[PDB]
Amino acid sequence: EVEQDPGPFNVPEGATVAFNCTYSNSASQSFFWYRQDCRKEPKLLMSVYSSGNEDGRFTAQLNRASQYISLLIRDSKLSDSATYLCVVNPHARLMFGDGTQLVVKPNIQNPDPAVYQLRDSKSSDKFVCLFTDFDSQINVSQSKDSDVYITDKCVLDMRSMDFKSNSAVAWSNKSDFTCANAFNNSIIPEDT
Amino acid sequence: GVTQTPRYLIKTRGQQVTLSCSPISGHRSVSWYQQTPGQGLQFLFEYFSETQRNKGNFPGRFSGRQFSNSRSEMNVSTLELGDSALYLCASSRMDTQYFGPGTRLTVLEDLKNVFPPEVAVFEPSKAEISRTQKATLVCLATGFYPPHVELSWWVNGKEVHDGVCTDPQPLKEQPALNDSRYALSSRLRVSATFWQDPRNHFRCQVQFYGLSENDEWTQDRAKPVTQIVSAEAWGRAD
Ligand SMILES: *[C@@H]1O[C@H](CO)[C@@H](O)[C@H](O)[C@H]1NC(C)=O
Repeated sequence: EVEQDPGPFNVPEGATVAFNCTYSNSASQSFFWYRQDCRKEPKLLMSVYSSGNEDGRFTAQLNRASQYISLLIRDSKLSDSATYLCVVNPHARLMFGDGTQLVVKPNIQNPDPAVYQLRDSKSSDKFVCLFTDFDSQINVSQSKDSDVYITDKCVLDMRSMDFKSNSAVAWSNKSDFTCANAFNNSIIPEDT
Repeated sequence: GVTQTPRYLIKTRGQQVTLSCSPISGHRSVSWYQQTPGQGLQFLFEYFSETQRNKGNFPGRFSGRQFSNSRSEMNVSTLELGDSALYLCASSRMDTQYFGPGTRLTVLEDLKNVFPPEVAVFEPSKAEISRTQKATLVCLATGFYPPHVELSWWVNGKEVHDGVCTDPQPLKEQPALNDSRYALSSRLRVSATFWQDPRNHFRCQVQFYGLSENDEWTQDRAKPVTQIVSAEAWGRAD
């Protein structure tokens, strides 16, 4: 079988990340690291040999006698955020580990946190609250009222301007709801 | 690449299902894997030259086949609620195994709770336009079950990927309910000069995966078949 780190790992962008994996069958001909997005399928990341392997910012080590295999990511980017799977190939059947999730927090260049109100375009009172442009360290807590809903932080990358921004969306069917009471744990946003 | 059909499916407990996978051209080995959120990837069977080569210790209700074109089919009879999972196919020349998108199988006791989402886009605030020179549209889909939808942004009739961020995990609307409906949100950011142009059209498209005309429906509401729910917005000068 294959045992690897439970995770998740949470690292700043540009940090070096190390992945750890152990296995039972020491004679298996081939070892691999695969990558998987949340709503996607595993994809080969790198083959691993007894001499290790190197591909750009990724390196890998294998010690058959110690039953040890390791992955090392340099200058980690937001695109590296994914589940990494340790794979063994004894005869032809790939054996995957449970995988280790990795989340890479972007470094916000010019944080400008704010909670904006966004009106429905179909001529209605309905509105959502957008918490945006905050630094990656603060943690958006989930709603503590039954009828308000707060999404987890989503990192948006406008590559056209080399720009990156955090965002979270809040909305409620309550008629007492306001954008100034939607969020908990902030910094100093422009709560217009 | 590797094709897997159908992409999504809904079924009741005790039914039979048939998934199909077409490998990469020139690939003879085809392997099936099951992926559950509680478990990981688990091998089911590998096939080469129309023959079952390697078994994966799965119950015989999980059948498998392969034809001379290297296409492979697998059946799941006597469906049970624990069979709800992603069924991945992988192809190989026979060393590298290329995976397909997978078939999402949802097993339910009731067909009653399948609901399409409601979709709405929300226009950028003027304050964000003034202080950031940027405009964020926000799309919201609500009240759908099972939580299996695909969201996309279409600007002026062309799908866009830059400037988009969708929630990886749909939100449980009522977390306590075991039969809760789900919600999902997404953001599309553009320059304020883009949004201020009134000739620009923005649309959020939510493909919900539900039933088909093969399925039976005997409820007051319309049959919640697989469908496309959209919401739109036009550029505004102010
Ligand atoms: C790495 O693996 C070794 C054995 O495989 C174990 O002793 C060690 O605690 C592991 N470290 C981490 C950080 O998982």
